[PDB]
Amino acid sequence: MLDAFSRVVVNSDSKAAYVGGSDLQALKTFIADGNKRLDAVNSIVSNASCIVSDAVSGMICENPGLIAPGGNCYTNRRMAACLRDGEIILRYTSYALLAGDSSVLEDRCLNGLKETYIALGVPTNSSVRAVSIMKSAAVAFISNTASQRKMATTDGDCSALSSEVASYCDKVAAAI
Amino acid sequence: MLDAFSRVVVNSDSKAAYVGGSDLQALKTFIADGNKRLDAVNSIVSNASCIVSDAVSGMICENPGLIAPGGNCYTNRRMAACLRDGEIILRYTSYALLAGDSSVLEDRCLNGLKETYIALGVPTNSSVRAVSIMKSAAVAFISNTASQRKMATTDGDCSALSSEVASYCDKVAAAI
Amino acid sequence: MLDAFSRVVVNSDSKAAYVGGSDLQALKTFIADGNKRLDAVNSIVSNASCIVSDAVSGMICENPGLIAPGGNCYTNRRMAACLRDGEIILRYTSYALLAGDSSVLEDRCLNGLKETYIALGVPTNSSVRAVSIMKSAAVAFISNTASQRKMATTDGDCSALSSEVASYCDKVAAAI
Amino acid sequence: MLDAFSRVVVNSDSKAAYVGGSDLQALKTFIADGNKRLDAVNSIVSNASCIVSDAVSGMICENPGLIAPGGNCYTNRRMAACLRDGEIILRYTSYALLAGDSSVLEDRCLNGLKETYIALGVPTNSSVRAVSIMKSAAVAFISNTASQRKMATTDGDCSALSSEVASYCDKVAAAI
Amino acid sequence: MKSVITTTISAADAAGRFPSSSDLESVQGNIQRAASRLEAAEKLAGNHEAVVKEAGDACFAKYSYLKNPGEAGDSQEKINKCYRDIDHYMRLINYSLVVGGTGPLDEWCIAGAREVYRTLNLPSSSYVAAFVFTRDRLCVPRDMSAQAGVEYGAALDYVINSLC
Amino acid sequence: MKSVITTTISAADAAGRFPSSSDLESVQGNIQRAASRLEAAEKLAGNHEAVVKEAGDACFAKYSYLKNPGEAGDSQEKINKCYRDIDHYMRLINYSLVVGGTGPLDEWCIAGAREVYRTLNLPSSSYVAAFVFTRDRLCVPRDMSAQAGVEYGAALDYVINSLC
Amino acid sequence: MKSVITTTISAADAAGRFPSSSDLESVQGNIQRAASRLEAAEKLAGNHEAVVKEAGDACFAKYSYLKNPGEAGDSQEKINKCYRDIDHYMRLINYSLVVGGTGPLDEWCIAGAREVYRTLNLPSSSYVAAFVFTRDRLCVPRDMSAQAGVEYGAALDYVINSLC
Amino acid sequence: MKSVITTTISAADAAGRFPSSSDLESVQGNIQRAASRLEAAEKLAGNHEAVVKEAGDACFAKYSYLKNPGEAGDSQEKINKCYRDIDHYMRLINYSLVVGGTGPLDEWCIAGAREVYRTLNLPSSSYVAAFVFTRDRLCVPRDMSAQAGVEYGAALDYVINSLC
Ligand SMILES: *CCC1=C(C)C(=O)NC1Cc1[nH]c(/C=C2\N=C(C[C@H]3NC(=O)C(CC)=C3C)C(C)=C2CCC(=O)O)c(CCC(=O)O)c1C
Ligand SMILES: *CCC1=C(C)C(=O)NC1Cc1[nH]c(/C=C2\N=C(C[C@H]3NC(=O)C(CC)=C3C)C(C)=C2CCC(=O)O)c(CCC(=O)O)c1C
Ligand SMILES: *CCC1=C(C)C(=O)NC1Cc1[nH]c(/C=C2\N=C(C[C@H]3NC(=O)C(CC)=C3C)C(C)=C2CCC(=O)O)c(CCC(=O)O)c1C
Ligand SMILES: *CCC1=C(C)C(=O)NC1Cc1[nH]c(/C=C2\N=C(C[C@H]3NC(=O)C(CC)=C3C)C(C)=C2CCC(=O)O)c(CCC(=O)O)c1C
Ligand SMILES: *[C@H](C)C1=C(C)C(=O)N[C@H]1Cc1[nH]c(/C=C2\N=C(C[C@H]3NC(=O)C(CC)=C3C)C(C)=C2CCC(=O)O)c(CCC(=O)O)c1C
Ligand SMILES: *[C@H](C)C1=C(C)C(=O)N[C@H]1Cc1[nH]c(/C=C2\N=C(C[C@H]3NC(=O)C(CC)=C3C)C(C)=C2CCC(=O)O)c(CCC(=O)O)c1C
Ligand SMILES: *[C@H](C)C1=C(C)[C@@H](CC2=N/C(=C\c3[nH]c(C[C@@H]4NC(=O)C(C)=C4[C@H](*)C)c(C)c3CCC(=O)O)C(CCC(=O)O)=C2C)NC1=O
Ligand SMILES: *[C@H](C)C1=C(C)[C@@H](CC2=N/C(=C\c3[nH]c(C[C@@H]4NC(=O)C(C)=C4[C@H](*)C)c(C)c3CCC(=O)O)C(CCC(=O)O)=C2C)NC1=O
Ligand SMILES: *[C@H](C)C1=C(C)[C@@H](CC2=N/C(=C\c3[nH]c(C[C@@H]4NC(=O)C(C)=C4[C@H](*)C)c(C)c3CCC(=O)O)C(CCC(=O)O)=C2C)NC1=O
Ligand SMILES: *[C@H](C)C1=C(C)[C@@H](CC2=N/C(=C\c3[nH]c(C[C@@H]4NC(=O)C(C)=C4[C@H](*)C)c(C)c3CCC(=O)O)C(CCC(=O)O)=C2C)NC1=O
Ligand SMILES: CCC1=C(C)[C@@H](CC2=N/C(=C\c3[nH]c(CC4NC(=O)C(C)=C4CC)c(C)c3CCC(=O)O)C(CCC(=O)O)=C2C)NC1=O
Ligand SMILES: CCC1=C(C)[C@@H](CC2=N/C(=C\c3[nH]c(CC4NC(=O)C(C)=C4CC)c(C)c3CCC(=O)O)C(CCC(=O)O)=C2C)NC1=O
Ligand SMILES: CCC1=C(C)[C@@H](CC2=N/C(=C\c3[nH]c(CC4NC(=O)C(C)=C4CC)c(C)c3CCC(=O)O)C(CCC(=O)O)=C2C)NC1=O
Ligand SMILES: CCC1=C(C)[C@@H](CC2=N/C(=C\c3[nH]c(CC4NC(=O)C(C)=C4CC)c(C)c3CCC(=O)O)C(CCC(=O)O)=C2C)NC1=O
Repeated sequence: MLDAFSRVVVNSDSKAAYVGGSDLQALKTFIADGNKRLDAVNSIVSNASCIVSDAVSGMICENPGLIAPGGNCYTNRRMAACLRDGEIILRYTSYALLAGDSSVLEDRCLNGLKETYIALGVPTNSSVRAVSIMKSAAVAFISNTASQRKMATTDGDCSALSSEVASYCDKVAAAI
Repeated sequence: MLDAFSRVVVNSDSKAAYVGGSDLQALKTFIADGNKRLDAVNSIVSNASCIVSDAVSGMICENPGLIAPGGNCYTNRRMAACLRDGEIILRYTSYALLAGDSSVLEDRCLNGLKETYIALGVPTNSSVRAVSIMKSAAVAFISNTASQRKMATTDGDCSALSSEVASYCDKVAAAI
Repeated sequence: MLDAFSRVVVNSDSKAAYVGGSDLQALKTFIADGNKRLDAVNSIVSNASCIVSDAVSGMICENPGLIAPGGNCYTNRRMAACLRDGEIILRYTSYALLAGDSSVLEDRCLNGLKETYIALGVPTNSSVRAVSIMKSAAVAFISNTASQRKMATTDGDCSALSSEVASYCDKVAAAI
Repeated sequence: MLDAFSRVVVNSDSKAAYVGGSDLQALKTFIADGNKRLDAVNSIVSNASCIVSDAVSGMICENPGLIAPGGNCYTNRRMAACLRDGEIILRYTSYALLAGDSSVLEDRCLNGLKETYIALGVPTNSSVRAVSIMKSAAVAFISNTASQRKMATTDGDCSALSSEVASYCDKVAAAI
Repeated sequence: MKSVITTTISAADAAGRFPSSSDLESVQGNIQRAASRLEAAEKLAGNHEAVVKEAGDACFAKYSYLKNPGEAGDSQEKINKCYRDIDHYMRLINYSLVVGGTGPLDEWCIAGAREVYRTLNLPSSSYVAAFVFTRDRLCVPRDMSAQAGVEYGAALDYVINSLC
Repeated sequence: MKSVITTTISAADAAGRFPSSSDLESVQGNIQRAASRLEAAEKLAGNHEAVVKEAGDACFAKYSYLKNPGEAGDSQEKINKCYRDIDHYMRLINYSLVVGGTGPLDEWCIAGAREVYRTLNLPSSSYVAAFVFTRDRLCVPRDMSAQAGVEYGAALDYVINSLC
Repeated sequence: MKSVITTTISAADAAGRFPSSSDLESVQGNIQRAASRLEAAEKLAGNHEAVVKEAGDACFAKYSYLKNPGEAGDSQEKINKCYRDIDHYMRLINYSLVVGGTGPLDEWCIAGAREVYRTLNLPSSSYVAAFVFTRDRLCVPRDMSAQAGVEYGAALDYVINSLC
Repeated sequence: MKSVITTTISAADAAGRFPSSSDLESVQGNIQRAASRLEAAEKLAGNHEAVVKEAGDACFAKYSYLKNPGEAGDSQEKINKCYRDIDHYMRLINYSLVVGGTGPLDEWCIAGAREVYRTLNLPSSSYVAAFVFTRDRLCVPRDMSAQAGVEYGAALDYVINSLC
């Protein structure tokens, strides 16, 4: 996996070039927003259980056929499977967010996921309803606009970070 | 793998229904013929060596090209391979018969067998001549009509069981 | 592992002797009390959680030093370790009881246990207070004299069985 | 493995006590000398090859019997073995130094080393001549008094650190 | 699906063996105990709704605090699911009594259950309350025969012991 | 020692499980079929010498060439061991009928038997001759009950099938 | 004991490597964030008894049914252990803030905790109640600095998330 | 690409863990030491050609015998590649200073380097000569700040120590 700096270095390398001055100033911007980024990550991981059962309960909320016989959240074993998968995806997008790169999300989690699901019978339109709910639960927590819980941070615009985390959730909703 | 009762339960479950009264009486019929079924299984396994070398010798009997250079029973190594495969299939159909379900025959023995054979070069028209001979060796022993050996059982009609064991042999002859 | 019959056969074998008539009648007594034995096993396993946390809570009850810093039930990790060990021993004595032989208790559970414990630092005087409590919880349930729970069985003397299960618990208290 | 803080926490725990105020101020001293410690580690690892072949060449220097037939640095294979062992020990003492605790040196490197050596035939009086040479090569580099190479650091007294690294080297010379 | 027949067959399959006397005796035991577990199974199947309803009422009687806002009974839809879950469990007990082993309980309701309930805030104790009530409520010979009481009570103890 | 009880217990031990209904039903089957395998076992134990002797005579009748120099019957000590081996096998069948499974046959006489006989020149067919004779010789109801005939004949077929 | 220093060293040990720049930067971060987690740690250590006592009162206020016979608060000894457990957890949070990572919480209280509580009937929710109360009760700048609030609140969320 | 962030994330991924305090402190260290490794990196990138050229001249000054027929400097194309290799290494040091760890050096130039040089007859000592020269040539505060000297000198010692 790569992070923000390794990603700049891989791109510089494809041209056999030392790191541009433009790229250095981008990276020092990355560094300037270091602490906002850490607060972003902290606001997701401190609420991970909330985010994952919100999203799965919601998925089932909008389509109760999932928990009728033959649906993929039917037994306790499949419900627990789905909760684990929600948790796993959220973990790899919190890696992405802390990394500044989607490298690890794509490499260690999304690669072959679409196939695995096709094989198992896991409804993909539903996985992405869950992931899209997690997207909003998460950008709420980042932006500190979640209804039932706040997290004291200093006053600033965290919108670039929220958009980042939403772009990683969309990478997931697209891998399948 | 499933057996007769687990199979009734899986079917009941697909409708989220407790086990019908009709199904219960079918199962108590299964139980009523319990002891005939055990005699059926005993009459196959007590003769397994007979059944398997009858069938393979017969396969070779009707087509001696199998044991000419290039045929698949040519060396001692391939002949012994074929005897093992005869024995294995007979074992999985005696599991089927004792189970009341073809679940274990299909899951642990037939799955990918057709492919494996295509890969190895194993003549499939011949495997099924052998399996079809085993079918008759077996329903003979069940029905106690084998020429050179009898097995003292009480007087009754074991025809449903024989048909069962022939249906499992046909599942094999069809998997390839 | 051996059971009651295999044990008679191993003893017969050491003399190269077919099974004595005396031994056969002992075994038919074993068979006569078959159903009491099954009720014995059922009355332990249906209460296993009760028996194991009774005993461990009691061990700690009589010696609270176990849950002071440095005691072997101190962290959650060690407490849970001890509960697992209680459960394991009870499982191997319910195997013994269902088997009619202590073969499996001695082979798969007690062999090297004393050493393992010496190595880990597990107080052995306390393990056996727990095991001796489990002994009484268990012979209570067998004999149907447990205070807070009864189990409807038919009227008979189950004392030989209780003594059996207490002899297996004593084998444990002696292995260490 | 533990570090300076984990070590304070393990000691606090053996009394079931929150971390004393005295211990907190010790730790903030540890933190105050954080950057000297990093320079200490950097001055060893930037010279590791120097330190290890200095020491082994010196060991052989003072006792050429090691490289006569039958000595333990005789073939290329044994010489290279010894260089690896020098390097390994230096690595575990640079872990110690960066950790503030000898936990990892003792756990992952010294445990059973004396036995292993006794088994192989590795002269222990010589291993420790090498380790004692490495001790001086290292406290030289820390204290920035090495003859043939300097490392620009700011002016300060790094003597507590040097004594630390010498205490870890002595732990090694004592384990055998 | 764990059961006498499946357990025996797959012991033999693991060994490369045809069925032998141990295997045939094992099935014979399945024949002997058939007639009282199927009795339990039919009585349960014939009165599932009343059993489910007494059990759920007993649960919420023991833990009235569950009906508070934030608890797992703070809405009529949630209480109704609670009785639904109890019914799922009793359906699986029905299956367990018909198969002859704890297979159906094991795969279809025990497997994910601690994680699922940890995550939707469903106290383990409430289900234990509902199964203990059902168990103690059974009456011999009123509700079923003695050896069917044994089978029924047994599956209930198994499901109870999976929540301790 | 393979048997209903041992097979079931060690399936459960492999799984970390207490005994459950499958296990108790399995033993119950051991109780049901007990009374006819123990009948076979007692009839066999009560007349072992005459059975062993007819079987060995039948063997050497079928293969008189074994008594030639160089064969496995070229001396009285060797012929006597032959009948001894047959007795060993029938003792193990006695054990197999008492345990309820083929355990004793499996470990104590099947395991090394192909290598041992390959090496001491003992034709597999001669033992098959002796067991087939015994099997076909049995007579119901003269020699034992019908379901004990089944058990006895069965262990004999098992030992026969281990030499094919 | 999981921590910046231990995590980094054992990544390098797994690779055969001396410490390098990544490792030294990692410790440098430990230096930067030191001064506010040690502030939380000292405030917690200086007022542990009052925090433990408000948290336990909040727990039994939220779940008064625990004081019923059969519940985990049916005796004064049992209620007192409850507050003891809460204190254990806050001691481990103290450790976690001093080390810099969740190590102490992980090994010393999380590891066996679901099995232990499942078995002694200790509802997971009650501890969650006590930690949520403590978390929300904290007040900046009254009780501690902002970045120490972050550290303290964080360890509490971690321990909360280990009971969901 | 080995670095603080990657090392920490993949320790946590190996454990199934979300990021926690150790991880966030580790990145914070990356923030603190950022500003002097990026200074080294920019000074290196701004004067790479003069550094590469002094280093290669120093190499061939120390080992004039390399210019003999058969050596690795017996042609102008070969000497020019030598300076090219030195530039590759300094580009990778630039990367190493920007990432914060030795990743780029590790994968892109250390990995095959002993085999490659063994096979094209490139003495290890010549590169060591060129990096030692560069290292000792650096001048504080002329060429860069003190803590950037540390970073630059450090990557050079790392690459040197990979050729011993
Ligand atoms: C994500 C945006 C948030 C929105 C909701 C908002 O309105 N204010 C926000 C966050 C934010 N944080 C800072 C600055 C800091 N964040 C800090 C904590 C993180 N740095 C760390 O080392 C750790 C983990 C170990 C973190 C969790 C810190 C320490 C700072 C700097 C000083 C402080 O605020 O206490 C800003 C900008 C303020 C700034 O000076 O950068 C914003 C907007
Ligand atoms: C398969 C049909 C056979 C044909 C060839 C026939 O004409 N008679 C046949 C078989 C048959 N068996 C029974 C009843 C029993 N079979 C028994 C042995 C099996 N039960 C076991 O437990 C064991 C293994 C451990 C078996 C091998 C037994 C014990 C019985 C019951 C009593 C007995 O016959 O000795 C029947 C019907 C007779 C009945 O009462 O069911 C038939 C037709
Ligand atoms: C352990 C002694 C008990 C004491 C506490 C007592 O006062 N009565 C007791 C038990 C007991 N049970 C029987 C007979 C049976 N037990 C049966 C159930 C078990 N047999 C099985 O197959 C199964 C599992 C699959 C069991 C759990 C059964 C079926 C019987 C036989 C008929 C019956 O009682 O329903 C006795 C003696 C009565 C007898 O006829 O043997 C006693 C004393
Ligand atoms: C070990 C003692 C040395 C002896 C030989 C001496 O006479 N001067 C010495 C070392 C020393 N260093 C500092 C302070 C710093 N060291 C720094 C580098 C390390 N901190 C890091 O983050 C990194 C790795 C990533 C290090 C290698 C830094 C940055 C400082 C602080 C500012 C600076 O000096 O550039 C001191 C004391 C000076 C102080 O203010 O603490 C001494 C004595
Ligand atoms: C419980 C009654 C005991 C009291 C006394 C006590 O203070 N601690 C108790 C028990 C305990 N047991 C362990 C760790 C092990 N126990 C082992 C044996 C069991 N493992 C098995 O598979 C079986 C059956 C065959 C047995 C009987 C083994 C092995 C271990 C080591 C593996 C492990 O889980 O640690 C401990 C923990 C000691 C520690 O600090 O690790 C305790 C406290
Ligand atoms: C070097 C200073 C010593 C002098 C004195 C000498 O004469 N020989 C020296 C060293 C030496 N070490 C081995 C072989 C082993 N060393 C082992 C321990 C190290 N391996 C590790 O992983 C670690 C760290 C945890 C340690 C410290 C082990 C193990 C071996 C055996 C494996 C092996 O590579 O042989 C030898 C070679 C002895 C022989 O003839 O094989 C020597 C000469
Ligand atoms: C059924 C229709 C239904 C379910 C059960 C939910 C599905 C859902 N959740 C959405 C957003 C969301 N979830 C959370 C976490 C949650 N909110 C809190 O304040 C805390 C604490 C928790 C733990 C329960 C958050 C923060 C959000 C943020 C957005 C919001 O409006 O609250 C959501 C919206 C998706 C979208 O924007 O399209 C859905 C559908 N919600 C239901 O209605
Ligand atoms: C070559 C043409 C030839 C071979 C060698 C045989 C192939 C064959 N066997 C068939 C049926 C069969 N085999 C057995 C087992 C056998 N019979 C016994 O009585 C005993 C003992 C043994 C061991 C040798 C049985 C029981 C049967 C039953 C049917 C029968 O007629 O005996 C068979 C018929 C297949 C069919 O029905 O199409 C074939 C072709 N037979 C040969 O002729
Ligand atoms: C502290 C001194 C204390 C603890 C907590 C207990 C230790 C203990 N239990 C003994 C026997 C025992 N435990 C059970 C299971 C229990 N009883 C029930 O009715 C049910 C249901 C359960 C689940 C909680 C039983 C059945 C028994 C049987 C004997 C009895 O008197 O109840 C016990 C006695 C050991 C002995 O005989 O020396 C001890 C010490 N008990 C405590 O007092
Ligand atoms: C044979 C007698 C002989 C060998 C070959 C050496 C053994 C030895 N080295 C001692 C100390 C030492 N080694 C180094 C590393 C070395 N010095 C440098 O400046 C650089 C660069 C390197 C790489 C070669 C150092 C820094 C030191 C520090 C102490 C010193 O006096 O230089 C040493 C002394 C051990 C002691 O104090 O008892 C020995 C014996 N030395 C030989 O003489
Ligand atoms: C497998 C599913 C099975 C159950 C379990 C039970 C459960 C059950 N028992 C009932 C009915 C019932 N059961 C008893 C118990 C009781 N009475 C006696 O004579 C003996 C000594 C006692 C045994 C302990 C009483 C006293 C009542 C009447 C009390 C009441 O219904 O309120 C009722 C109410 C419906 C009815 O009235 O019929 C139910 C639902 N029924 C089932 O089908
Ligand atoms: C488990 C150990 C068991 C054996 C197996 C048999 C084996 C056996 N049967 C015998 C005796 C015997 N058995 C039969 C068979 C026979 N007779 C009938 O009426 C029916 C229709 C036939 C069943 C097929 C005959 C005809 C004889 C007398 C012929 C003879 O003994 O030479 C004899 C001779 C001893 C004697 O005379 O009693 C032996 C050893 N005995 C055992 O204890
Ligand atoms: C790490 C351990 C830490 C804790 C966590 C807290 C926990 C705490 N706060 C208290 C005390 C306290 N805290 C607040 C909150 C509060 N007040 C404000 O001005 C702002 C806007 C609010 C922040 C949300 C109030 C209002 C009180 C007084 C109310 C009361 O004590 O009953 C008290 C009672 C003891 C006392 O009065 O001092 C405790 C135990 N204390 C600690 O040492
Ligand atoms: C990261 C890339 C970095 C390098 C490394 C250096 C490398 C370097 N230093 C130079 C230049 C240079 N550097 C010194 C050293 C020196 N002088 C002092 O006052 C102190 C006490 C001494 C520090 C030890 C001297 C004395 C000279 C002039 C001598 C000469 O250039 O021939 C020159 C020649 C170009 C020039 O003149 O500017 C180079 C290429 N430059 C870089 O950009």
